[PDB]
Amino acid sequence: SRVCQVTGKRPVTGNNRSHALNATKRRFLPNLHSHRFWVESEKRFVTLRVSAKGMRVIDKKGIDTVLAELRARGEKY
Amino acid sequence: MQVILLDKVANLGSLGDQVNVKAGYARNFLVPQGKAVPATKKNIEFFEARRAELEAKLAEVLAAANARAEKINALETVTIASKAGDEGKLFGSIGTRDIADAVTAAGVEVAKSEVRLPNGVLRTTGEHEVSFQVHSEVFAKVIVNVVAE
Amino acid sequence: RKQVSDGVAHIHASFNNTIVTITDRQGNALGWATAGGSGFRGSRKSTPFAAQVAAERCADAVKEYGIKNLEVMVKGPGPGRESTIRALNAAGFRITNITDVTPIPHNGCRPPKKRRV
Amino acid sequence: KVYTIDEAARTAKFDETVEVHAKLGIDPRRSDQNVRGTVSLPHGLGKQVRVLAIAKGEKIKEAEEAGADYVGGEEIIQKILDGWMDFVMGAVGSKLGRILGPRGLNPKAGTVGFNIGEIIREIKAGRIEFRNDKTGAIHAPVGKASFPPEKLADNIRAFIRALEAHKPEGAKGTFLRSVYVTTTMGPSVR
Amino acid sequence: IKVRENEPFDVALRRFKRSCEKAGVLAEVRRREFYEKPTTERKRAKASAVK
RNA sequence: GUUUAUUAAAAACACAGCACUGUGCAAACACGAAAGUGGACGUAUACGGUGUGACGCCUGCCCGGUGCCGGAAGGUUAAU
RNA sequence: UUGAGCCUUGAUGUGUAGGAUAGGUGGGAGGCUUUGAAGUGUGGACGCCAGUCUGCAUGGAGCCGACCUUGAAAUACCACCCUUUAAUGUUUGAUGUUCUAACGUUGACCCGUAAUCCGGGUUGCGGACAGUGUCUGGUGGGUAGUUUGACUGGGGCGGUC
Ligand SMILES: [Mg+2]
Ligand SMILES: [Mg+2]
Ligand SMILES: [Mg+2]
Ligand SMILES: [Mg+2]
Ligand SMILES: [Mg+2]
Ligand SMILES: [Mg+2]
Ligand SMILES: [Mg+2]
Repeated sequence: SRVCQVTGKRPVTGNNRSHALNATKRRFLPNLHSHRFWVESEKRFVTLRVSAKGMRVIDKKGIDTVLAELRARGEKY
Repeated sequence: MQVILLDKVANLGSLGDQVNVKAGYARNFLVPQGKAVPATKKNIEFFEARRAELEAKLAEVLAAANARAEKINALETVTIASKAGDEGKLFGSIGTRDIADAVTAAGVEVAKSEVRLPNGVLRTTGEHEVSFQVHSEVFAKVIVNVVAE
Repeated sequence: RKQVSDGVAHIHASFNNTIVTITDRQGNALGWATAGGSGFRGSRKSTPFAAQVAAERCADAVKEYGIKNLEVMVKGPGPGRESTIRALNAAGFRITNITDVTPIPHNGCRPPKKRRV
Repeated sequence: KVYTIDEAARTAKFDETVEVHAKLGIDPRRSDQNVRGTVSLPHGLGKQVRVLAIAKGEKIKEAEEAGADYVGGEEIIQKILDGWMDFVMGAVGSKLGRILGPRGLNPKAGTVGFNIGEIIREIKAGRIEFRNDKTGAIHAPVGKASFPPEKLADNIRAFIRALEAHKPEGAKGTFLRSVYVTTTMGPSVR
Repeated sequence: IKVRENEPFDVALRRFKRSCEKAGVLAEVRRREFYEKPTTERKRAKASAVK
């Protein structure tokens, strides 16, 4: 399900607003990309299905912390 | 990102600088093959402790692997009890573990492979000289005097 | 730019027109000028004179690689076949070898039918 | 430099040949290129001019003593009107027109001094200083500057001959000061 | 065809070209095919060269 | 042969045959927010779309318009 | 590498009376060249082949000005430049060349595993493209929602408001 394992970011609904302001239900998906990550701490690639925002957070926090978060809400990776 | 490097790293790095690199390069190549690391600030001072230590401290300790030779010219003469054949020409002869072992064995403590008697190394009596080695650039001269007793 | 001094003067002399190109040896082409491109159009250019002035224009255009001497390969019938070569000699060229290369099939394609004029 | 190097005139006979050619903007919309009635400069410069006026047989006794030399007479309006090699410069204003003796067919004479109370009044200056510098083709500016008798002393034509920034049209940025001549050429910025 | 002429002269001297090709097999192959009509041309070209 | 089960069986649909056009295969194209699947366990002598409709003799002129294909120097032109 | 700006630098002008292939104003009655010149002799070169510039060079030492005409006068020299152009750079793209490590693999293989899925691993092929997200111009009866007036000797047509 198009959900980012780092941040929760999942698709959300809104409208397309034409020039004449007609609305039409639509969605905003997030920017997912499954990406391989080298955890030094476990001599292994862990691949996460992340949003782009996802990665940036993983940078600043560090895959070790971010994974630690997953492991702490029974997220399986 | 900023990221601080580890090894020398080609057209950008140094060995422990704070360059700034495209994240595509940092993740995917550098940091994974640990040639650099996130400049997490926590780190950038992990490196400031590493900007005082080994450098400022252990180079005035190679100012001791150097001032060992401030006691190479303040004596400037050991004698070897080596005699003389048929005209004041050594009945003995003295090399490196002779000029490092007859250097150590006093107040002049040198490492046996720190005594350059270019060969003469050696084939006669009286005064000679040698090139004493403690540092790569700072060695020092003495005077050796094979005493025919 | 560049310089060579040893070259070739390929002249394409047909019935309606004759074209002239000075190439180096490697057939690498150094400057050209043509009969129709020097004025005279129609019958005008189908003349040995037009071919002469073509050769002059041509030299004043490859004397840019100070071409001291040059072979001369002559293709096609029609005027300015030779008169063009005369202008090369005068112009001031060391005129080495002279060939005729006008292509001759060993009876191959069917040539055009008509000419009920 | 930050302003100008007037020592950047450092082998004619003098460096008066040094010209205020600063730039001005396009005609993008409707704008023009106008130099005033003799642009003076807060420098006197030291020019004893030669001014020819359309004055009368009346002011030939004082309209010649104020940074000038002669004054064309009233019989010499069409008396000296039979020559090509025989025939600032002035024209008093208001209802005085000069196409009956200054119109035909290629020189520039127009601005002078307008005075019917005094032909040389105590305070009436700004004339024996500088000239004009009007439209040339793409721009204007053309004149001269100071001399080999200046320094940062005739660099008062930089804050008062570049201060000569006037109304511009729309879609322009008119500036680019540059003087010098009869030796080398250049300047800085604005 | 080819003349790599040599030392001290400038004249064309190419009288060789009127010894083979040029308008030889060239005015020839130029135009109307021919076919059986050469036969007639070269048949009149022997009736002549008898006398 | 098929077809309006229940007012139309036909000259209507289909049909073999023909033409145009798409598709290099993870094909086009189709069902699918997607995974997956038909096409096909096939591969241009194949697969899709479209029109015409055994066969015989044949199938002319028009590219301005509307579609479509190619193109590009200019002009005009979006977030930014 | 190449398109567009921006900044220095160097090119060139056959309207008529005429010493002559006069760009426009402006400084402007001497600068220049032995810091080695005119004019012969070629080199690259622009081009309406009309003629120009120049590095190299043979060279070897003065030319000019209102000059009277021309609507406007000096190759006397100097400027900010337009005609259009040409070259290094600075900037911004874009287009192109490589790499592998992101990402694709609907090649081969190893294990989970007696498994045509899936995961991991190895290898081969691609590779910063492709693809996807957000934003954005075009297209879009494929879908969708609707509009498509009233008078009228019935309505419609015509006409009328
Ligand atoms: Mg039946
Ligand atoms: Mg029925
Ligand atoms: Mg088919
Ligand atoms: Mg039919
Ligand atoms: Mg038809
Ligand atoms: Mg509808
Ligand atoms: Mg009604």
